[PDB]
Amino acid sequence: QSVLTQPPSASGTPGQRVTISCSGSSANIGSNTVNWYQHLPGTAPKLLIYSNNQRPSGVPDRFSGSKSGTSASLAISGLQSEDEADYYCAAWDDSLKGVFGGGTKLTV
Amino acid sequence: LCPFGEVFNATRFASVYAWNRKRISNCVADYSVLYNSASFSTFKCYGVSPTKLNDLCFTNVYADSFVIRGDEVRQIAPGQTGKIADYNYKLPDDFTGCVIAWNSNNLDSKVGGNYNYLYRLFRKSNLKPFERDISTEIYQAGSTPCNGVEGFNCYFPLQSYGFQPTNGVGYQPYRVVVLSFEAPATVCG
Amino acid sequence: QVQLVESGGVVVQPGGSLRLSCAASGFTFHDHTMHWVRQAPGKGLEWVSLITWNGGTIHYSDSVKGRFTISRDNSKNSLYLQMNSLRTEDTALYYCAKDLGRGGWYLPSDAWGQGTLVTV
Ligand SMILES: *[C@@H]1O[C@H](CO[C@@H]2O[C@@H](C)[C@@H](O)[C@@H](O)[C@@H]2O)[C@@H](O[C@@H]2O[C@H](CO)[C@@H](O)[C@H](O)[C@H]2NC(C)=O)[C@H](O)[C@H]1NC(C)=O
Repeated sequence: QSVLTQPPSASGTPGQRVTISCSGSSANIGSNTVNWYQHLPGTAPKLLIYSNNQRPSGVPDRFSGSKSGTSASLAISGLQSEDEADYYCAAWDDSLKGVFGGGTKLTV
Repeated sequence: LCPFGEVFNATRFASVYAWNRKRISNCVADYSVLYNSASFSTFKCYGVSPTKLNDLCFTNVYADSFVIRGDEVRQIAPGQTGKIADYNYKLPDDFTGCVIAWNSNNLDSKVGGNYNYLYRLFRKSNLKPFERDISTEIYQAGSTPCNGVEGFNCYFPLQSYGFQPTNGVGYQPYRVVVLSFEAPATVCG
Repeated sequence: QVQLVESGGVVVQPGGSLRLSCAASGFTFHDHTMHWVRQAPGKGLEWVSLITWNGGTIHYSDSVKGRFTISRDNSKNSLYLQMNSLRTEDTALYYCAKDLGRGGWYLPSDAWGQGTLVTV
């Protein structure tokens, strides 16, 4: 029951790189920018990636992303046990309004 | 006698997005007076022994000045990257000179916030060493054209440091002076 | 050192109304766009509304369109949310958030508030 599609979960061993996919329609990702958030249960969400591949201050280069046509992904390298959190994809839709994806639970 | 007092003890400092450059010349520069001063939180000098400067002379000593957050002070160094280092104030990898800073919580902060000091958040590309960009055009974040009027996915490039008396140390204001060191010499010790 | 503080986290019988309020500090308020975002229990994040700095454009998510009203008072550095005609489906943790830059708008960015739990 959501517009941007993400896998319900992801996993990997520390030291490995993992990716979290996100997909959508032509009005979601195709034609607008993507933001990614990181939400650690118990506290507020933060902003990891904005405008497809840019980072805000405080976010390390272990976090990168990209956009390709209508799809988008977040690449997480050097996995540490401190990053066991729920990641979210969001793109503004033209017909619909602000969209957030289902969310991916990334585990160690 | 070099006017260091007009560079370190000045009434007001410039915003980082638009930093001030004052050229010190035809004078005697005592650098021991500023080093052994406990008022400074950090004195990181590159290319030169901070204690031998009082024996050296130079051709032109430029002194740059701006106000930044404590957490960002580490970005004012050669080889570093970050929001300030890449868009506001960049030093070259072969930089020679001293980076001097001190806490100014009792000066550039007030109750309810001191938002008079700006810092560039958005820039199309990383700037060159000692470049100074003071353009105030609207930044386009996406493929959609902003036409120079803020609105959908386009923003004004600057932001305000919300400096308050109760900020954590990382968020307290710091005053930064960078003395860049480089024919006939005019500034001797 | 940006802070956002939400209040109004009380339980209202379905079909009733509630107003939330989000005090802001540590940044310029009058030049920023802001948003509300809710998290239903056991689920992900949902976008609710933004209000631009000058009240120029206001947008609502289609689930709350026509029943929720967003407003702001720039002289008090506060954002308000008047939710009427409440449905048991609106049970969630509500969050206050801002945009990245001054003037422009898009989506909830960097500073999020702790948020407050609204039970219907
Ligand atoms: C930077 O300013 C301080 C303070 O200004 C001084 O005191 C004011 C009340 C006024 O009289 C000014 O004209 C003075 O310059 C200077 O004070 C120095 O502080 C250090 C540490 O306490 C002390 O060791 C020095 O002896 C002080 N020198 C004085 C009293 O002038 C300081 O020297 C100034 N530094 C520079 C780079 O000019």
